Amino acid sequence: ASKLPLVTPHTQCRLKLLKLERIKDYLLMEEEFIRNQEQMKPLEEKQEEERSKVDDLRGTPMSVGTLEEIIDDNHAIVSTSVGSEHYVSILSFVDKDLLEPGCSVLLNHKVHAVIGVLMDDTDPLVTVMKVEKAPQETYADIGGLDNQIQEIKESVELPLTHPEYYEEMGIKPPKGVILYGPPGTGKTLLAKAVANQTSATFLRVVGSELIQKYLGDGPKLVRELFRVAEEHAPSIVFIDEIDAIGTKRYDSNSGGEREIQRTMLELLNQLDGFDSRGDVKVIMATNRIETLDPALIRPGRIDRKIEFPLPDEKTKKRIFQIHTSRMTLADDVTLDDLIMAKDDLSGADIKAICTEAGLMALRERRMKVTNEDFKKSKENVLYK
Amino acid sequence: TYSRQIKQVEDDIQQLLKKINELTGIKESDTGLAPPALWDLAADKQTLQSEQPLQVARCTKIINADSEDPKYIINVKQFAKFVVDLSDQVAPTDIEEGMRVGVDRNKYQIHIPLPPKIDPTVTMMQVEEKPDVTYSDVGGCKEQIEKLREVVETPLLHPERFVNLGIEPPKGVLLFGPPGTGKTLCARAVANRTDACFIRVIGSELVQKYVGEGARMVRELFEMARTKKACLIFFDEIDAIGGARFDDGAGGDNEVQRTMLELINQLDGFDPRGNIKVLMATNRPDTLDPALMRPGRLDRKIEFSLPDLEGRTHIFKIHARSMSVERDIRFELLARLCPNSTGAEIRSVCTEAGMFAIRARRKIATEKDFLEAVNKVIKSYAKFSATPRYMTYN
Amino acid sequence: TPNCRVALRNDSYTLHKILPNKVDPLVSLMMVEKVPDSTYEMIGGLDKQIKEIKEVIELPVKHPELFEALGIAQPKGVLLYGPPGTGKTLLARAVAHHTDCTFIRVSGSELVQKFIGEGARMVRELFVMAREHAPSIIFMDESEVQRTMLELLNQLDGFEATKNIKVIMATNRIDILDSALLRPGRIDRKIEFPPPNEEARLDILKIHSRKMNLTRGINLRKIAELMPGASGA
Amino acid sequence: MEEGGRDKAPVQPQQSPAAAPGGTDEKPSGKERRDAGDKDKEQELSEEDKQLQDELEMLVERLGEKDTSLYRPALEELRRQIRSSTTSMTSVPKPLKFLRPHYGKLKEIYENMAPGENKRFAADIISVLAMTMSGERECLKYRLVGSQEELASWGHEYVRHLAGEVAKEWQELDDAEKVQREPLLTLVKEIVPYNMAHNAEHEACDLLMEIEQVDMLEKDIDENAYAKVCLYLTSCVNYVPEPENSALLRCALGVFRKFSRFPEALRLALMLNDMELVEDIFTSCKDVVVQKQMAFMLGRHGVFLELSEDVEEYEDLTEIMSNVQLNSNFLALARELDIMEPKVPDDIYKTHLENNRFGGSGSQVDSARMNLASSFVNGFVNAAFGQDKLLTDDGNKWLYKNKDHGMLSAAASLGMILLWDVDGGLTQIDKYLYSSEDYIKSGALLACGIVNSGVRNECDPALALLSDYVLHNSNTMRLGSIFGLGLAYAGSNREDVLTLLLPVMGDSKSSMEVAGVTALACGMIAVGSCNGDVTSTILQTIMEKSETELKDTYARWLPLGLGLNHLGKGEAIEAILAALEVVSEPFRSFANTLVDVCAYAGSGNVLKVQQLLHICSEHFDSKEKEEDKDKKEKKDKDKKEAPADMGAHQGVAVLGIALIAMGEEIGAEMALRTFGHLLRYGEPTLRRAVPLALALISVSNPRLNILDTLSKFSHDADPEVSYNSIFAMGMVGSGTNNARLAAMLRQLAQYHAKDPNNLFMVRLAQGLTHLGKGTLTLCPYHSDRQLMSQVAVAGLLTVLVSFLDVRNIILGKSHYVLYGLVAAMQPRMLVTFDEELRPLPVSVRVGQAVDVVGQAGKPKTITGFQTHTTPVLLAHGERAELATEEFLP
Ligand SMILES: Nc1ncnc2c1ncn2[C@@H]1O[C@H](COP(=O)(O)OP(=O)(O)OP(=O)(O)O)[C@@H](O)[C@H]1O
Ligand SMILES: Nc1ncnc2c1ncn2[C@@H]1O[C@H](COP(=O)(O)OP(=O)(O)OP(=O)(O)O)[C@@H](O)[C@H]1O
Ligand SMILES: Nc1ncnc2c1ncn2[C@@H]1O[C@H](COP(=O)(O)OP(=O)(O)O)[C@@H](O)[C@H]1O
Ligand SMILES: [Mg+2]
Ligand SMILES: [Mg+2]
Repeated sequence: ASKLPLVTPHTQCRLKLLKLERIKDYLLMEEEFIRNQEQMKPLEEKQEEERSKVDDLRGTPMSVGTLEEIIDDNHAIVSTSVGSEHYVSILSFVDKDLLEPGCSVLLNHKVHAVIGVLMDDTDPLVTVMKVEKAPQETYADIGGLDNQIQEIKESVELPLTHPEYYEEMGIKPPKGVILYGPPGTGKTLLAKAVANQTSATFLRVVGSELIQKYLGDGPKLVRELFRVAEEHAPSIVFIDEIDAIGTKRYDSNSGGEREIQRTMLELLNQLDGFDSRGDVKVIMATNRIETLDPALIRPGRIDRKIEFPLPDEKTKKRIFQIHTSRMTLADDVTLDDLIMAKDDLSGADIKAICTEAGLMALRERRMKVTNEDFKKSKENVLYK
Repeated sequence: TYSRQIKQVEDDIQQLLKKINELTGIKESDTGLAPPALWDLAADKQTLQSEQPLQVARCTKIINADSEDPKYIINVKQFAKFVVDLSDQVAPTDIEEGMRVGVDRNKYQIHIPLPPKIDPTVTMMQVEEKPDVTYSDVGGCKEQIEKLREVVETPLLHPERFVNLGIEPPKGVLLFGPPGTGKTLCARAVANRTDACFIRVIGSELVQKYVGEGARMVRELFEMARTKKACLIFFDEIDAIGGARFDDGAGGDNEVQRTMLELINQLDGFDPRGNIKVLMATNRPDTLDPALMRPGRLDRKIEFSLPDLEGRTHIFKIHARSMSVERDIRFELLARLCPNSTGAEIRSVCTEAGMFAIRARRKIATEKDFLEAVNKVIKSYAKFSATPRYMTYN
Repeated sequence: TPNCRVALRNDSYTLHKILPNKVDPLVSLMMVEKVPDSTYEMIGGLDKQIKEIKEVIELPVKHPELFEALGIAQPKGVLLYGPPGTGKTLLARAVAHHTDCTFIRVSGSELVQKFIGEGARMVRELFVMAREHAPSIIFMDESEVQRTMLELLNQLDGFEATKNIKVIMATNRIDILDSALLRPGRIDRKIEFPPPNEEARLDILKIHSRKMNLTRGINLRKIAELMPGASGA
Repeated sequence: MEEGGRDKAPVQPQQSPAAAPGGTDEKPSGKERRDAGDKDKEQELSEEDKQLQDELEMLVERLGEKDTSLYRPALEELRRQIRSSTTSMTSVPKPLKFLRPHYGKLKEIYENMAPGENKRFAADIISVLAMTMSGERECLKYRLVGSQEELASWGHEYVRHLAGEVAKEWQELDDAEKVQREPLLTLVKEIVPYNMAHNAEHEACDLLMEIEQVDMLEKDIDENAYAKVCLYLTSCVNYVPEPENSALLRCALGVFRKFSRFPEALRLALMLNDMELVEDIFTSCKDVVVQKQMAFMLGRHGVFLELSEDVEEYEDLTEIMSNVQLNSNFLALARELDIMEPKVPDDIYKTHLENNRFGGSGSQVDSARMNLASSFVNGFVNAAFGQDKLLTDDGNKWLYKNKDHGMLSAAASLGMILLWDVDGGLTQIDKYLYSSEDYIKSGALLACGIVNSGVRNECDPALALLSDYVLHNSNTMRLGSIFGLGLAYAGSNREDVLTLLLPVMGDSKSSMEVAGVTALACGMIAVGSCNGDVTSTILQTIMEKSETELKDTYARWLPLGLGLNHLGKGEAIEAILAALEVVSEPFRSFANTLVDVCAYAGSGNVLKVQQLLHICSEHFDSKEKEEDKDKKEKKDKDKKEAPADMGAHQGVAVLGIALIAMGEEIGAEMALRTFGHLLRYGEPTLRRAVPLALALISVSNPRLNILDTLSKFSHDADPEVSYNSIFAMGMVGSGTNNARLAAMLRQLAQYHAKDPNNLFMVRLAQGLTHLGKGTLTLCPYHSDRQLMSQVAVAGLLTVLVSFLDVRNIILGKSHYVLYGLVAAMQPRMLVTFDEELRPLPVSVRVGQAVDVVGQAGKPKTITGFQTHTTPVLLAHGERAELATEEFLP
């Protein structure tokens, strides 16, 4: 286990032949030395004799306690499950490295002495915020942007996959990325494509669910979000609809607007605190960009600012090609009449027409979609 | 030529490593056990020496003593209160009142005094570790550094120039300006160079859920700080911890003001903090309370303005000293193009223009690569700009 | 099994015997709320709405292959609307009943709260019970609901991979709900519930008079014409 | 499966070689013209390396293998033309015609006759034709011949020239990374007589290329970092003239034939020291090559530059001797006072601060042995011109209070304070020399050898410490006068004062602790000749240690000077010379392992390492030779610092499993000092594995054995976050881990890493990996700690000022003639390249960029830019001349 990290010839050289035949000697000499221990000092099996000596030391009732401090000369103050805490001693088979204050431990039943530590069963909010599998199709599903698709790879993907281009330039990659535009133009859609591609752990939270009902519970949730993001890996934090922290007021929140503010001051810390940050990228998305605090959008916390426009009439035709790809489209229809139906129909409007027109076919058990399906589709989707 | 011959002779000796290390004992991937060849000290001896003679010694808390006799009154978590006695192994000196002690389960007598409770959310905000920001990175604001550095470290590094002259030097200092000016950055340079305990506090960590809970964390901060000889408290974004007392009608924002009053009491009056030096840093100081802006608490009032011209030229030389550039570019032309720009924007200009070199092919930036980054960062992101409603601090 | 009772001796704390099956916390949650279990046989005059609600919920369970033949995405969210007392709840309860779904309704209470989690800083912790009873249905009554639904619809938009989870919101007065919820890709189908007319006030009386002791010769048609369309309640 | 149709090759070469016995006799034309049709068509269809599935090479020998066994042997009238059509066609598929017993019968087809000019049909093709087969020739066939029959028949004679052009063929076709395959050709051929293949490939390399030298150059030293002793003898002397004959880069001669100095011949590098003074063009390389010849890997060169051209080119020698050493004083004078360093930092004692409130009160520790450690609040922090005026009052008032060995210790502290000095180091001693005390003068005059360490000018060859020595009838005047001069003249090889100090060994005066460090004094001087020292040592060993069975004062001091007298040669002759010399009882045969492996510092000779374990592995040894098996493990502590990380992982994987885990006395008492010898680098693989057996003190043993592992786990230089591991143990070390014997020790641990901020390179690897000993000044202390009784009285001579070869820190220095440049530097994590694409990326941690005298660091390769071209020395060595040239617009 981690015996030798050197592989660098990568050929049929004598050096790769010599190095591993050196390691062949260090292994067998280690083997033949430790072989002579049980030959001259048998004295136990060592497979279970020292084990059953431990297993007869620690009792069959094994109470679970909780650390709260450590004094280094193998005794520490531990909390029982009731609340009455003790000052027991700590053993030597206890591998004194995984002991943090608050970690679950194993005590004795008689003298409550610290026998072992316990693996934590975590967590019912880490698994809430951690995206398990890749969501959907690739960047080829998007179509039409082609300018900001380059921009997001520039800040997130290319820093991860090619960490050579920045070093030869002697530079650090840009920190923050915000995505803004009219509603339904594909802000959330592009973040799915990043979650498709990347190898980093991907964390997602809506901006609406940052606000809480108890005092101080809001800023506590932000402090433990970036705790989780740092303690895994290179990671991506995606915050969606962050204008919703300020626009809507809810009566569940006990503090008024001056509790929203204290939540935003904690988030304003976590992006550009004085603590050593690490490898955590932040992606943010909104549609009301003029509402939120400009202290949060300054360079240093967010570097790249990406605007999404409404789809153009030659890029609209690309979108109809995408969402009507795998459907049995009857040749009655002409897509160009559907393009300029609304002068400013979003990309979300196109998928809303294409799905609803398919639902009109299943009312009549058909398999192909005719023209009058789309004729009564836009009456149903758009005009109400 | 010997393609398999190096390979299978590699593979079996990589296996023969594992095939005998399983015969030594590192295996049985545990649920909380040790390396098996490491616990042999307590294998036979201290298994029956740290366990069978040694006892549990349940820990308690002392109410008071009384005259003429030991007769100590003790207290535990939920159970009753007893009248106890010492052991022989400890003197009656360090069994002072209000002190946690360990106590046996049968006779209920005192074994050893204990360190007090630290309330572990205050334990995490000790920094323990230093950042890498040097004062060489805080260029452009030299006079602001010097007026700061004579308050924080020169009474600590030389406590004789002030004593023999006969002056008690100032104790507190706040740092205020527009955002992205270098306030939090300059505080990192202080923690780099110093030697005392550097206890940082972010003001959005004192808002608690119960009533009066936040005011106790202010005490436990200054309790452990008075134990230390010299200590340096850092307060960041204190417009959360208290603006002003303005109570009208329904009492709103009443709870945060009690935390702000407890902080004022720990800074002045009645056998003071002694050798504790505080350091606040706000973003808009017009909201702050007049009793907190009083000297004796916040003596120095360092301003972080925007750099003039030579402040800006020095910042370009910091954030672009370590990047592959054309030799013949001039920075003085660039600083004339950014009239009211923070130090945070000048870094983002330099990091953006390197990306233009990575856009096409090349390996070093040019002068026009900077100019393509200036109009994008300064004049195209100018809709946001973050500054002009913060110069007036509203 | 994890989360299963046992017997246990006391001198040595040795395992003795498996003690059966206590409750699911999802079962105790619905046992608190006590929804009025319904069926199609107690639906009075809603024949066209039953056809609409089956195309969105009933079909993409029994035949998920039938949309791959059309190559469109299967729908997820249904909005029901109309005046109160016109049978929004009983229709949603019936559809979950007739295709074997775990009908979960959330109201944002706090007696409910101890079965979801200890604090539940999100609402999204509800899904752990919901993806364990995999063909489930989330239901929401009549602005805390309108923020609750936006948090669910963002999860089941591509980020959630476990299928056969659908949400149903019932409210009146659709012109005042949120514009973010009125984005055209968001809600798959909206269904209006009118107050019943003369032909539909009759059969609600007919189904409800099943359990009364009647006298021969009544002419319920004259009775239903006396009520000028109040509601089905 | 689409078979058939286009089967021309499985049919017509299935027909015509089958009709070749039907067309050899009574058909004279078809025996050749179809064979010529079989020679060219098999040649043409084989040259492209894109169709490796040839239509004949795996198709014709289903019957053609049984044909050729009746075609070549069974014809018996082979002519001069029909053998150039047979053996050029039948020797091509034979690595794939035959299975794995091909190796005995490559010659039943080829050595009939080699057809003409065999590379004529091996031109376009790289290795499918016969270059794989040519590797098969030197693998097994030449090895059975060239084992004891090298001078032989055709199997060697043409085989030299057959390996001539084929080794040229690797640097012929493409000039790919197959150039490094030629060291796989030259070395497998005649492994021990490598020079007979290298002389055929040295002159061919001289006419090969001047750009395709450098990657094969590093390929050889990659093979020369470890080898068999005769291979390491041969391939390193073949390594030398390629920067002389082919290239004239010629500046890596001095530091990298210190590689070749001790094993091959000590005159050979002196014949290469002659090669220095021949290529006298002009000054820039000439300055920098001999920069290292004074105080970087050896001294003893200051007698070979007083030739008849003493103007400036041979007046470099005195400027080599002490003036660039004074520029290394000018390091600490101008450059280190500007960065951080005040005259008294003093405050690591102030960093021992907060234990007065950690658990009650303080003012409790009143141990007098703490004041021994309080000498190093002065002594450790004041290196590199940390001069003190009335700041030695902690050393002044403890000089006149108690602790006679501390009167030695406070006076010996002044040598470390004025280090690398000649200017006023003698003048500072005399204001505290005059006290008329055995302990004050002998500690101060021992520190006089510390100050001029590396100066070796006229300070006292027989002046000050000889006058100290001749005062002797008594204590440390007899003792503390021979330690300083053997320290100051450790880099010297002067014979005279070694014979001034030879009757110290030959006095037979029964002051034993004087005689113990006497061998430790003279062993520091010479590592080669004067066998009469080895006579003088062993005679008093037979006169004293034979007629007694007592303490390690004999064993830790007396044989240790012998291993220094024969350090660094893997010849295994010095093992014959010294181990047969003191054939004796096993407690005098303690020194069986001393001179054996002190000659075996860094190489690969793992056949020594198995006989370093298997003779005395455990044997359960009821209190007999436990000092020997600790010392047998002490000689396992070298051979691991320089295989260049190859045994460093392989030593940490063993000892944590072997000795401290499952041993009895070797592990629990002693086996941690490997980590005090393997590295002062600092990495958490071993830095976290040692306090597992330290914070668990294991108080049942002689607990200062684990506290011996306390202070010398803080042995690592280059200060780190390791104050956490020590002060927390220093917190529990107040009450427990008693201050009655360890209050000196826990702070000696603590004050050790931050000696100053700088000046930490004491870890025996220069340039990239060469020795710079170094070892002679350090190895006495690690032998000295075995175990007890010298923490109070005797080891205070050693535990202060043992290792003093601190060749200080940095590589940021310009040394252009005016000294006005700074640099254009860029420090990085160490390089990873062995053979990669061209250009090869050196290293990967570009995020640091400096220009001036800044630090060295643990794995650092530092390069530059700006088209300064850095043309001086290119390898490393921290005093580049830094010339410049700008012919690139
Ligand atoms: N340019 C586009 N290309 C392809 N599909 C699109 C595009 N724009 C919108 N869509 C479709 O619209 C749906 C919704 O897009 P998305 O929610 O990402 O827009 P949005 O701006 O994030 O919405 P909101 O503003 O409500 O957050 C997606 O499922 C996607 O299929
Ligand atoms: N004078 C300066 N020289 C170099 N860099 C600077 C300077 N001023 C600011 N910066 C840059 O600004 C960033 C830190 O800004 P800082 O956090 O101090 O802003 P601030 O003044 O604290 O306002 P806020 O409280 O909103 O963060 C760093 O990336 C730093 O590079
Ligand atoms: N169409 C209907 N047929 C039968 N019963 C109905 C109908 N509409 C309402 N009810 C009665 O109304 C009650 C259910 O309330 P409901 O109308 O579902 O609430 P909501 O106002 O949310 O729709 C049931 O007790 C049921 O008897
Ligand atoms: Mg969206
Ligand atoms: Mg800040």
